[PDB]
Amino acid sequence: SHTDIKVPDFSDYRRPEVLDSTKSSKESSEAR
Amino acid sequence: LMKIVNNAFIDLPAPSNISSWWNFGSLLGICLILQILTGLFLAMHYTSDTTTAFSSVTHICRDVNYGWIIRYMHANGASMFFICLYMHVGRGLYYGSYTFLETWNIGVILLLTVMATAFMGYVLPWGQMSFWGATVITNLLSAIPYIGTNLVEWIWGGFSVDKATLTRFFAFHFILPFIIMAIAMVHLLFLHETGSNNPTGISSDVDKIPFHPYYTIKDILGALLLILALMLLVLFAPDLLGDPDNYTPANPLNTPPHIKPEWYFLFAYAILRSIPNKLGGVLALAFSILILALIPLLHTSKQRSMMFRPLSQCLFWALVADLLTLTWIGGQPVEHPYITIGQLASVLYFLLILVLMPTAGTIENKLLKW
Amino acid sequence: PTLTARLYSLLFRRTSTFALTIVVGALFFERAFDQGADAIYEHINEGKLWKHIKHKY
Amino acid sequence: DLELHPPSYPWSHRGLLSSLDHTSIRRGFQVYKQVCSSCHSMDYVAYRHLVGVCYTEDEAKALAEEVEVQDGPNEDGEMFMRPGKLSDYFPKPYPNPEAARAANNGALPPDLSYIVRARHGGEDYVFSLLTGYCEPPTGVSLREGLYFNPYFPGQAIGMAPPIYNEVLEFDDGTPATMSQVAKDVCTFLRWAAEPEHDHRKRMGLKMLLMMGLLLPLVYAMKRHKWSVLKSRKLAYRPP
Amino acid sequence: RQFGHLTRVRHVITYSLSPFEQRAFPHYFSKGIPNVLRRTRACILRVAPPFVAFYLVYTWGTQEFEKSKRKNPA
Amino acid sequence: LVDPLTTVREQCEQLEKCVKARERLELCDERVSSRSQTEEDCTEELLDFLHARDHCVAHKLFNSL
Amino acid sequence: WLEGIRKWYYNAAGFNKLGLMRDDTIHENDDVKEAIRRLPENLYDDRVFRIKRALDLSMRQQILPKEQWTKYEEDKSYLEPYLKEVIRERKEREEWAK
Ligand code: HEC
Ligand code: HEM
Ligand code: HEM
Ligand SMILES: Cc1nc(CO)c(-c2ccc(Oc3cccc(OC(F)(F)F)c3)cc2)c(O)c1Cl
Repeated sequence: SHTDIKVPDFSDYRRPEVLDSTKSSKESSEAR
Repeated sequence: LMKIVNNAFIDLPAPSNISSWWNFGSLLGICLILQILTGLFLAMHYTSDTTTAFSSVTHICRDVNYGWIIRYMHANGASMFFICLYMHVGRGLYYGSYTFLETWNIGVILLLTVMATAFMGYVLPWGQMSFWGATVITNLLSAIPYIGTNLVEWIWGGFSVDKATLTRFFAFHFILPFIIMAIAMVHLLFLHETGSNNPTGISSDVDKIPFHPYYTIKDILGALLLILALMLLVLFAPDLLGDPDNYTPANPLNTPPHIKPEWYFLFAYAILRSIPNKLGGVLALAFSILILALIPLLHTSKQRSMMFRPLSQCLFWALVADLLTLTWIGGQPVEHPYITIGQLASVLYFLLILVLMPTAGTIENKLLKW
Repeated sequence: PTLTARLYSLLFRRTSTFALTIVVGALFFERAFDQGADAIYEHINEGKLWKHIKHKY
Repeated sequence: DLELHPPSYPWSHRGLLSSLDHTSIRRGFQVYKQVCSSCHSMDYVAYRHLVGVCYTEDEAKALAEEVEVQDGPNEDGEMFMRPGKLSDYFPKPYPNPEAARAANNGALPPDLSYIVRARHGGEDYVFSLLTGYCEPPTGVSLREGLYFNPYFPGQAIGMAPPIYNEVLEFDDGTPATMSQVAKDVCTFLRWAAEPEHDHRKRMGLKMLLMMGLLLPLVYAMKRHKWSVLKSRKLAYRPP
Repeated sequence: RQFGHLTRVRHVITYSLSPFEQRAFPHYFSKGIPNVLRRTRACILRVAPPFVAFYLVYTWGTQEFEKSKRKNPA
Repeated sequence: LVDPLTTVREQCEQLEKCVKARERLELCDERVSSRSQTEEDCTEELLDFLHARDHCVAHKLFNSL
Repeated sequence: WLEGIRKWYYNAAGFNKLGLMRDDTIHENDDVKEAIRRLPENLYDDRVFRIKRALDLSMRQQILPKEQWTKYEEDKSYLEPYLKEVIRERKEREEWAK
């Protein structure tokens, strides 16, 4: 159902600054 | 509030699977404005009289502050115009857009408007090919019976080209692009009731998207390459396409050995030149163009595109060759090696359209059982 | 912060500033690009231009 | 019977950023005056176009003061002659074409304003025209006045040989050989049919270093927006 | 015409990302150039051969034209 | 006083394509001159000599000038 | 021999390289819009998704891997019953008018 849904991983496409899911945004956002 | 019409140009639904081919469909909006913009400032100094015209060109090319550019942004710009067309026209064949019957027919009348405009645009400066190029093309209408001599004299203001026949064009010529500017809006209006026509041929209504961020910049990118491939000509090779003779003043008592109008007629001029008869070759010419109106009654495949018709692909690009041949074969004089090719190639043109492109879909329907 | 992020929050954030930035950069850019090409054009055509034969006459 | 293609000679200006050796324009102008200007009606130029290219204001103005020009309705109701000024075009040799045909063997000198761009090959033709006068071949006979030169169509021309070694002498004193003349003149004629060559290449150059610099950035700004949809996965999750 | 009454969709899901959260040109060299070839192999056969033949009729058309101007032994 | 050109034409008439066409020219030359009534000429062969010549004159001549 | 050619043409047209079927690519007209209106939900949405991804991949000029391609034996002719039903009514509607 709507819980079985899942988002794929665009880590083949992202910027390097954000690949680390453990980190946060907002420290490279202003640069991005 | 009338801005809401630009729902057409801002919030419009259009596909997402779109090539850079359709940029060519948009550049004419730029070329048409770019040409008029140039040509207007250009025509602040032109003169519609013989004795001063050719000087009145050189009045620009020499004395005017950066007036010399505007001749060539205009002239070669008029050629980058066509280079978009004969990719834009060949498109709908290869992607099946001619099915929009209300629109394709408009795509003719724009063309004939231009191919009678650009003609007028070559003759203004009296380049010794202007005159004879005006004579050769215009004289053909004399081939008609019982009215040919009357019309051509009527448009020659007399008995041959002279001061009057110049000025009858400079006004017929400085006006029509506006008639194109208007009819172009019609050419979009019938579209807006159906929208574009994807390469596949499928109604992509499920996957239509906006237009302000996406195809805008793409069109600019398309436009940017145009200006690039227009600045190169004017800056680095303006003498390339335009025949050199057009800098010679005009004299009816001296012809050049070789005559050809500007390069872009040549797919069509050659067709006439093939036929040794006078009249019976003419009606091939006008039919060499109006045949495009005859195509939609020859759409055989219950598919639309040619992306999914590999056989017709083999015949489509084949037609491009025959054009690229007839573009060149007319550009060369009348001698036995080439005449044997025009008798073939011109027939191939009519032949590929009216026999085999239908025949493919007649087959391809049957290879797949409908 | 990188230069980029320091550049963002100063200029490229407030649109009033973002237009002020561009004319500034353009106003100076006009002063460099001309000097560049005029010298490169001078350099590649060394011994050909009028200013190179401007002292004799 | 045949044409003749001149070769692809080098020049000081054949490159896509190569301008004209303005020095070479200088001596070439001397040639037009001592030699050509007795029969070549160059009308679409004036001495003022020579400023900032080959001569100065005073040196060029000296040449208009040299030759007389027909100008002015006198208050008596007549016309007279005065020394030329800068604004006057080149003194035309002959008042009309016919007298030029009568002062030759019926043939007419074409103008040299735009002859280079009006003749296939331009310089290479014109250079190899003057420097292609040769004794006729076997079996060929030619009327009086005419001469032989292969490059001209028909290989039969009413062109008296205009150049010969040390037909004149230049100012700085270079070797006035038949070739060095032919360079500086052909270098001149291109300028006649192109007073914009120097500036054509400047915007000729300024273009790329904008467009070559822009065109990627746009090509990023394109890809910056489309990247939403260059990267999109779909699905189909019915019951 | 506009968005809202075009046609029907049922039970379809869309996943899309900001641009800022991703590089503009990922794998431009890596995955593209093999895709250029595969794009190319699927068109080359039914695009060239006319243009190939043109190179020959631009070839023979000039050569056979050149000869005809050269004299004959007579 | 000498034209720099004639020095170069002289060096080039020794070259392969130049010499060979020169030989055909003389055979055309005798073929016609030995014949009495001919609408024929060596305008044919002369050109193949010259375009072969001027190609050498091309490559270098403005080293001197 | 024939049938070795239908299977080949169907591989050269391309439209097995995009997860599509044969009925998907048909020129849309009034005769066909009738049938696509007449289809059931389970098959109709199944038409949509086949198209909706082929477009996005004709955008990129990418394709599916060789495994997910379509196979000639699986080229189901799901539309033909619903279509020929129509043109029967059309010619019944015309000849009845004459
Ligand atoms: C004797 C007067 C006279 C002299 C001096 C003269 N010209 Fe000529 N020029 C003519 C005439 C007469 C023709 C006619 C040629 C023809 O009818 O084909 C002509 C033709 C030409 C042409 C036309 C080429 C073509 O294809 O017909 C050029 C270019 C030219 N001259 C350049 C020059 C140059 C360069 C010089 C100086 C080296 C020069 N002229 C000196 C009278 C002259
Ligand atoms: C599709 C529209 C048009 C076409 C195809 C066209 C065609 C041409 C061409 C081919 C030339 C070449 C002359 C040369 O290169 O020397 C020319 C010149 C000229 N154009 Fe047009 N033209 C068009 C519209 C216009 C417009 C819109 C104007 C004015 C606003 C204009 C005014 C002129 C004038 C006065 C000349 C003489 C300049 C010259 O001959 O160089 N034309 N035109
Ligand atoms: C000044 C002349 C023209 C202008 C300004 C113009 C403008 C346009 C534009 C903006 C489009 C939408 C872009 C696109 O669909 O690719 C278009 C589409 C089209 N044009 Fe042109 N056009 C011109 C000439 C022509 C000509 C000569 C033809 C000849 C047949 C033609 C036929 C078409 C067709 C069939 C379409 C269909 C669009 C589609 O298939 O989605 N147009 N035109
Ligand atoms: C699919 C598609 N559709 C449309 C309009 O429906 C357009 C499109 C968008 C904007 C247009 O407006 C213009 C812009 C400049 C000149 C122009 O000429 C003019 F004004 F009619 F002379 C029209 C004209 C066409 C387009 O570029 C594409 Cl790709």
